[PDB]
Amino acid sequence: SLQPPPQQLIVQNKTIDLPAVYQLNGGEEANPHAVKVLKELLSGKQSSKKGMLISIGEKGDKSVRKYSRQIPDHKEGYYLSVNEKEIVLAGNDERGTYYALQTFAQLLKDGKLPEVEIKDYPSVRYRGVVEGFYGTPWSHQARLSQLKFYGKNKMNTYIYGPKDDPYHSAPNWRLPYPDKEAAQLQELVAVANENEVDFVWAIHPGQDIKWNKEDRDLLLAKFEKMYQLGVRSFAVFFDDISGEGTNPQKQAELLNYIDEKFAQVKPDINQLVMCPTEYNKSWSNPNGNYLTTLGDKLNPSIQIMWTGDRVISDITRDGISWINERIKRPAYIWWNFPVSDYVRDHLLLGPVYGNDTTIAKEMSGFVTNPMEHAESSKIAIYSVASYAWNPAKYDTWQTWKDAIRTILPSAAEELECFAMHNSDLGPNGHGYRREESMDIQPAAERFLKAFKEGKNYDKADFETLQYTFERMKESADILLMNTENKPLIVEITPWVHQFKLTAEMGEEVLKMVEGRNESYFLRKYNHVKALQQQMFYIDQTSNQNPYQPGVKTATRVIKPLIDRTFATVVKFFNQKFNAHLDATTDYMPHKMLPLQVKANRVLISPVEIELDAIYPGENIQINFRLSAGLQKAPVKFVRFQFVLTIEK
Ligand SMILES: CCNC1=N[C@@H]2[C@@H](O)[C@H](O)[C@@H](CO)O[C@@H]2S1
Ligand SMILES: [N+]
Repeated sequence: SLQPPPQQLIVQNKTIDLPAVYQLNGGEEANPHAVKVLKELLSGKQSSKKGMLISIGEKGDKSVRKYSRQIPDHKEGYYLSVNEKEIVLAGNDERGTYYALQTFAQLLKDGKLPEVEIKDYPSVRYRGVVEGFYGTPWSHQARLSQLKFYGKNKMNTYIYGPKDDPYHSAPNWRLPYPDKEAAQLQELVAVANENEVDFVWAIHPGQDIKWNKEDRDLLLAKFEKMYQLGVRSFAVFFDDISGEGTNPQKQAELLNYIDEKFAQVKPDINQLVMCPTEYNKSWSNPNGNYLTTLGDKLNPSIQIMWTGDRVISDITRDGISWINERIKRPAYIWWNFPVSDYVRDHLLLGPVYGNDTTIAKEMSGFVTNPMEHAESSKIAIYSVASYAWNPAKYDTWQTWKDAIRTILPSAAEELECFAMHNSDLGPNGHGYRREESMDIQPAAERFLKAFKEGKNYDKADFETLQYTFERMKESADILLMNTENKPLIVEITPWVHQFKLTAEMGEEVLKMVEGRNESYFLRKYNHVKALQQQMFYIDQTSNQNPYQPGVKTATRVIKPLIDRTFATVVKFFNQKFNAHLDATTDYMPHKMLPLQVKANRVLISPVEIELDAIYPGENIQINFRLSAGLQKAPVKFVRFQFVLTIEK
């Protein structure tokens, strides 16, 4: 499975061996980045004036003069040919030659190559990643990894703009990077250049920018410092701000100044990009002058970013026609998936889908805003690279599978199992959801429908669920121990623990449904209770961020089914045995609508609360915004949002 799939491919059902002895033609005149790749592939072999001809070069090179007609007349285009007599790797331009090589590397398997002819080129001009999320910025080693991933997948763009980098956003956007951070950035650029990726350095000055000379010069002085570190594409971001910095006329004037006094004055600047304050349709004023002012006043070479009809949305024909009419150019898409910075307790490891596959002509660029989990984001990133290169041939599920097998070949099926039950976002203020656990959803649905109704469930459905839980535990245990991609395993570990606990709880609950006798039922019930407590422990100790602390997994279908089945069987047991077992499904150590614990807060889900111990009280916040600082007073009982903060 070639990824991205090429525009045109003709395969002969013949394979040839990779020439053990070969004549290379054009090694001295082709893209050195492409030639490096080729010479690594041809490692172990040796060249001569004998052997298979291999021709590498860009249109215009002597090496590829016979193939000039077959080379696509497109930026980043290439012609690739393999037959018994010779190999051709001919780019329309230097980056095209590199992309030819990236396709060639995927064709090569077990020292053999298929007989193929390929004509290829991207449908979207700029394709890549914006590191543009709130939360812990990717680590240096993670970025190094990413840039290499992008080159392999023909993504040409890496926009650097972590909202939490103080030298990117306010107030320190004015300050040059300290020496250590500067030397790292410089290495990120060298690496990007070697992989044919434009490193795009963004700045985010809008929250405290003054529309005066001092700040304009400070901004240009910063761009200059970044240029000295080797940066050659630049962006100015005005997203998620208030106040003077939201002025569309001043924004355009600043971007035009940067364009005229800096971008068009240097010998070798490439992209100049801005993101607006009104960056999706819902946050745009139909009756306001913001987007029309930007569209009219911004110089036509400047790109304008857009997230769709909502902050989190997929791109539609009608959606993009709507933006393009106002900005008078094709939107450069900022796609908010798999970014999880507003559902920080979820991993979003599902396929990439939802974007119209017929609108390449209506976009200048397509970039994904990913999770703070860099390795985990590669599933979506690989799929986005495939989508933006050849949207006409984009295959959601095949590309997801390909990505997983690329990222974790040693445990691909186990990562598939984990990813397919870790795709949805749960309820959220952005209203964006993804499908999850689709395969078992019917069997789950019928089981619970019947079971809740004294109608007898299908045996095959009970077995499907059983099989699912078994497969979940195998996957969790194997992923935990996997050392092929240690950084990936580190990222997902807390969710993996939680996913295993979930599957164990599922199995125990199914044993309760079968329930041979009263004694056995009670043992399974007590085990479930202890498993609930364990999941609570994980949720309270892992991923304790300020915003959505903890660890949620398999939330759309599997956990609800388990929880509901549990409540149901406990109800039936209590009826049958005149008992009073507690049917509640989430462990809660405090007593009182469910209570919840978030960090050092104890809250009622929006009379009297009794904590498991005496704590120093911090304050209470009630909203029917009422508040009272508790001054460290010892508290166990509180009687009257409804949130209690304690020292913990
Ligand atoms: C032109 C779009 N700019 C945007 N800025 C914010 C980002 O930093 C967040 O990561 C994203 C998802 O929460 O939400 C918005 S979209
Ligand atoms: N060349």
